[PDB]
Amino acid sequence: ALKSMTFLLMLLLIFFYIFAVTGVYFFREYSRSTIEGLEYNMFFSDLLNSLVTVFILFTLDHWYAVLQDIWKVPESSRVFSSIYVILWLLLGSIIFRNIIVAMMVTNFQNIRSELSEEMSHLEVQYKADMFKQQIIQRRQ
Amino acid sequence: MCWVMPPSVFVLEYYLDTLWKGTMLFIICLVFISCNVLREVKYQETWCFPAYGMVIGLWLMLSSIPQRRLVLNHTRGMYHFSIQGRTVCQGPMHLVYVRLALSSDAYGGRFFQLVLCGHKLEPLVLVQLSERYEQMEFLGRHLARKLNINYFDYLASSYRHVVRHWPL
Amino acid sequence: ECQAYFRKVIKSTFFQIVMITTVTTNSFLLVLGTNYDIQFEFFRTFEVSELFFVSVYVCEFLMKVYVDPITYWKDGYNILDVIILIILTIPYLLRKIKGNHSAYLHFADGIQSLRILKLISYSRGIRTLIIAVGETVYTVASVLTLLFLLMFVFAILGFCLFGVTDRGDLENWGNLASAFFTLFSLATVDGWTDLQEELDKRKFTVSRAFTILFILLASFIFLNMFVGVMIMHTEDSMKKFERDLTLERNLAIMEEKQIILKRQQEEVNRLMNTQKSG
Amino acid sequence: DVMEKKDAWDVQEFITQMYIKQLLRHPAFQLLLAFLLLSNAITIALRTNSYLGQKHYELFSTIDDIVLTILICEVLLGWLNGFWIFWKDGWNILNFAIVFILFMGFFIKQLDMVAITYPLRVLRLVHVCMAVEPLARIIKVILQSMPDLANVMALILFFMLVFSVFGVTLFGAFVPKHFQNMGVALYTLFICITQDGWLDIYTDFQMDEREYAMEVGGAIYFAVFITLGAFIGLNLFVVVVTTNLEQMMK
Amino acid sequence: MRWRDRIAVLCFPPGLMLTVAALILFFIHMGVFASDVHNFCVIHNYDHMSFRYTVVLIFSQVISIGWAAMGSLYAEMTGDKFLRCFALTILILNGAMFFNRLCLEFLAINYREER
Ligand SMILES: CC(C)CCC[C@@H](C)[C@H]1CC[C@H]2[C@@H]3CC=C4C[C@@H](O)CC[C@]4(C)[C@H]3CC[C@]12C
Repeated sequence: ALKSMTFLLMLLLIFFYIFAVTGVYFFREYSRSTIEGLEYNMFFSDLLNSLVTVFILFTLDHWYAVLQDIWKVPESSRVFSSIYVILWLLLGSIIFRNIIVAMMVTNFQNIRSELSEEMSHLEVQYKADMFKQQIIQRRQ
Repeated sequence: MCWVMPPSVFVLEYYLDTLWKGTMLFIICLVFISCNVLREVKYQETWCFPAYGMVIGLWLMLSSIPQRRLVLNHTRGMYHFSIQGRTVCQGPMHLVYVRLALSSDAYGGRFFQLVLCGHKLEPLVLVQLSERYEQMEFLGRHLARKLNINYFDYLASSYRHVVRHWPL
Repeated sequence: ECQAYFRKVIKSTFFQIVMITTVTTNSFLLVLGTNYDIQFEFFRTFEVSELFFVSVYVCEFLMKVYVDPITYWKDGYNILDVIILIILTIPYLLRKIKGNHSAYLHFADGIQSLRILKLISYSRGIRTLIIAVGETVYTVASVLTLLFLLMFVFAILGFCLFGVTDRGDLENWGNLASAFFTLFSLATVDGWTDLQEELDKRKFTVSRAFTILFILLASFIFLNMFVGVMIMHTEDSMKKFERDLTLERNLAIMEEKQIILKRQQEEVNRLMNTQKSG
Repeated sequence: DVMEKKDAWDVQEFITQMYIKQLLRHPAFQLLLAFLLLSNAITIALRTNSYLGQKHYELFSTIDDIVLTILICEVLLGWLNGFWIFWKDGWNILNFAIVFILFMGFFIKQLDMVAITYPLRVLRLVHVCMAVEPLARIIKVILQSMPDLANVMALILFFMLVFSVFGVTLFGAFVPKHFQNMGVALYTLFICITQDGWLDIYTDFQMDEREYAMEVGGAIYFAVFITLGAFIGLNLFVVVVTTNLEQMMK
Repeated sequence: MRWRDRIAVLCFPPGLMLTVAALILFFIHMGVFASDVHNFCVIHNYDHMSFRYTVVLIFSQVISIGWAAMGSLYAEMTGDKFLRCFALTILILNGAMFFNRLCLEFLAINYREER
């Protein structure tokens, strides 16, 4: 199956790449904010930290708490940034989860299809062997 | 009921069910008369709704009917439209048929009814069972064994329907 | 006239190699641009490389400004790339030399990421995967609309249950946008515990029952319908593709067998003719 | 066939044919109804704001009356073809109940409030939108899949009760206020079945005797039970979904 | 046929009667409209003006309008111009009288009660 996983991981890492490098300078007012009381500032600070936090968003753990901690940013009518991160997390999570479960289900499907054709071939070979045994018995 | 009604010895007789609607309207109004809702706080009185119900129920109750009958007597009968008292419609064949009709909703569910067609005749609506097609022309052949006239199907002639009398 | 030679040139691998090299250097420019030093200092290389990249992209749009937009108006990948070129060219035309009224910067790394998307527009294997998964757009749109309708229903229900009374629970089931975001959180698994502790203190005992009913409807239905729909859509998409590939292989096999049979018949006829004439 | 002269019942069937020809097959009337319903949906989205409602309350009342009267007109036209077929339908019962509740709360005084007026309108929005084809298949297979969901739900709840006996043996009056009350205990177990953020609960029963105590035992029993039940539930959900969806694909 | 017998019994011919019912609805609603106008203009006896029966006669108005329409539709197929002219004239007069009473009631709005 991981042999069959030839292009899905490449698309996964490239969607990760584009969305993470896009979302570095989107909540740029969060880590680079002078609010004394904050605890998730290091999430969006560095590029590798951006990779870590968008992988966290991909795993979808405490996205509500994360968004409430980014709600401490001055609310600029949430017109582009919140919808961008929400669409990124939902689209990436559901699309890639569905695509990988679909690929592994298709792997099981073709494994069983090859098995089915193989005992089908074995059965027709056995029937032909029985017919040729009857032919040999008659020819004697 | 399957071997009682299709034999239909000689004449058949028929009635309408509008008397049920009239009786139900009378019952509903008589419920509405005593101790209805007290909506004087609504600055209105709703006695005219059961009054209009009484007008409708009295008019529907006036639709009396003695036993709509024909000359479906198992002979050379004329199929003359017969009513106790007055008689209206008379015709030499070619008019009394039995036709399957179809109705559809927005979804596409099909409902099948049957009508004894003619000049102001009565239908042959079956008892509240139309989801599947079942047998079609078996009851049609029973009607044929009665007094064979027609058994029409939907749409044009095409196939799948039988005729017995024609005027050319 | 010269359209045949121009299309022959555009079919050559060297132009595509130059294009891929330019946009990979653009990807490296974005990699160095998320840093702060090379963002504005030691940046003359950034300037000249960005000028080269915008020149190359303008040239690509000049290739795609032909009559071929009669096919770049109905197709798949093609409309995507020309629209990507348009939404690339317009903003940095109003950003690099702006001189205008605008709020702030939020589309530099975004524009460079669109350029990276144009880099990934190649790789025909990804194109075949995109073709194999592109018939699910209508299905995912329909499930998204169903999600939006259910979200609207429980949005008005939550506002009328906890925001209308105005005895607390503000900015959770209060203001419409925050209400929608809290519903999206509650339809997932995240944030349900803290929200539950928030809502039970507002003198509403049935609120817990309503929220658990909402979870057991929305979360399960959305997740499991999505995974089942995509699983069997992908399965039925690949089944016909594999069957067609095996049919093509079988047709080639029978054609080769027919060629062999015809060659054997020709050899037998030639041998018989030489035996007769000899 | 030839049909030289029509009769009364052919006339009646023809009249019903033109009656079902309009508003049931014509896309124009359904498009107008959908446009009106989307407009009042937009006005619904324009609520939760009194700054807009101060110049809009009278218009909101008028459009409420307009949508109510077109709804009851549609219901009356559906009843015209026959009360039996409208009563004996899989979905028209829902629209009839919606309009009945809305009109009963409108004309007669009612404590129904916006919490009834608006959800009923968006239910009608859904019932209109599924009639237009490209979500009808998905809603059809959702309602086909739910009876097979029911047995999985029942089995899950029964197993969770027969393990909640083992739960409530170590529950109540100790690590309390979420393991007590025997139904709040059940729903906290359900919260942990949903499998998100139980580390608050993990710290709740933490430090029983600070090394093992029952801090090991109850936690490990409940944790392996939680992970097994969560896997079984999530699987059974997705497999029932794909099983009933294969019925669609046939 | 024997209109005679048609008018005889058991019920009656098609529709018709259902069309002439709209006529007698028009008669009674015209009488009520005349009483309303008469009490509005000169006598000024708002105590006994029809402020009290407001929605029920509007419902009577609308069922009469629908009845005249349905009668016109159910009587048009006779192929005779006189019946169609009869039904269409009744529909037109009923619609005009409905709109007239709607305008009258919308005008006299400050005279009933207040909510
Ligand atoms: C029931 C169906 C046929 C509709 C007919 C409605 C009739 C019964 C209604 C509508 C108009 C009504 C009248 C309108 C005006 C007057 C004068 C007023 O000071 C007292 C009520 C009174 C005397 C009403 C009596 C009942 C009435 C005649």
